[PDB]
Amino acid sequence: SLCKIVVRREPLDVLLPYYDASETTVQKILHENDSTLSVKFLAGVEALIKKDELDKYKNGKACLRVWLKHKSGKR
Amino acid sequence: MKPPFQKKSWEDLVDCVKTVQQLDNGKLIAKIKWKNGYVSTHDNIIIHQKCPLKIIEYYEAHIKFT
Amino acid sequence: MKPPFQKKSWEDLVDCVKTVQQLDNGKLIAKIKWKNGYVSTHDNIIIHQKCPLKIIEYYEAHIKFT
Repeated sequence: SLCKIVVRREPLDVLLPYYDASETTVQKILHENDSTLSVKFLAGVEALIKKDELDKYKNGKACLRVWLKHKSGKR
Repeated sequence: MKPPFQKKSWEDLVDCVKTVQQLDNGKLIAKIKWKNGYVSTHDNIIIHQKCPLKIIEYYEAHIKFT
Repeated sequence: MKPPFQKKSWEDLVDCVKTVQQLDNGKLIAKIKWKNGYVSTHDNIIIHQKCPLKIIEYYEAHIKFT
């Protein structure tokens, strides 16, 4: 008996006018945790983010790109 | 009024999560109602860090078993 | 190997929530896989206290927009 969370779709402009798009600007990668990276966001929150989901956040793709170059020794 | 990021927890200041929706890039965002009447919308990762028990309450209010 | 019920957080010890199910009486229970490969079952109320981010991860993996 599978479990699911069933949410009625709403137009995004019910939500977005009250959304500060700057909050989750990625500022830096702080450390690793298994496959994830601990990141500092501009709003002043730290969180574990999956590497393949960093591109969902402002500056996440760019930050990951540089981190990968340092991690691999190309920088 | 700006969300108070200087506070480690928002559990006591938030009334409820009103809805969670999905952006085109697949990220989830959540609209929250504060106890003081204000509303704000955040990436879900923010809500996970500031008031996870409110979003758990919201998800469990929408749970369905097959 | 018993769960560390005295420890305030289990986030670092748990791999994932595998399932949430509802017992006849209505209670929700969560089956969790620990990072050591063991599995145990707990009232959701306990999981909210111990590893809320893990149950959030599970719920967000099973959101369906209608």
